[PDB]
Amino acid sequence: QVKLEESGGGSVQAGGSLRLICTAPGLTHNNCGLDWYRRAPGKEREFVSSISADGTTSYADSVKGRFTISKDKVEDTVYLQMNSLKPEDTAIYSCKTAFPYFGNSCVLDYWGQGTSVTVS
Amino acid sequence: GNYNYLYRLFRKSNLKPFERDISTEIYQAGSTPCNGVEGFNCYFPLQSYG
Repeated sequence: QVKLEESGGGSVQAGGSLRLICTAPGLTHNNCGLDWYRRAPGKEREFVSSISADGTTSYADSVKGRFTISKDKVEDTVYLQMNSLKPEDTAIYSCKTAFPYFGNSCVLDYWGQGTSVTVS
Repeated sequence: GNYNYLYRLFRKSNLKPFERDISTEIYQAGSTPCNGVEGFNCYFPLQSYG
């Protein structure tokens, strides 16, 4: 009863590099959209980035210019490469996807747990 | 790719001939009313072209 995953974070400074791994099991079949989110301590969950079912990508204003989201050609494991890290990036990432239920193949939306990064 | 052009893609009923409909209510998919909130069990009744 695990439907998604978030991992690939770490403890690297401002300006460091590392790769994220949002592993979607059957989103190619599901064909629903994907969003990267983050949360900061003491503040509510904030939007980060979006990728649609056709490959159109969009980035937040505080992240535009350095973040690179990309979707696999096969075996859905969507990457959010981060580069040129800044101290404002200390937060916890999370994923979101939609799955079949009642036949209609998005209705049940489901979130992963999330993985935190502390930027020095 | 131009994105202006749009079309309805989620409506609770079929169209009788020569009937226009330009309402903008989020289509409810689940059993909980949308109340103007898109997301879970709620989809926007329109979709654009690229």
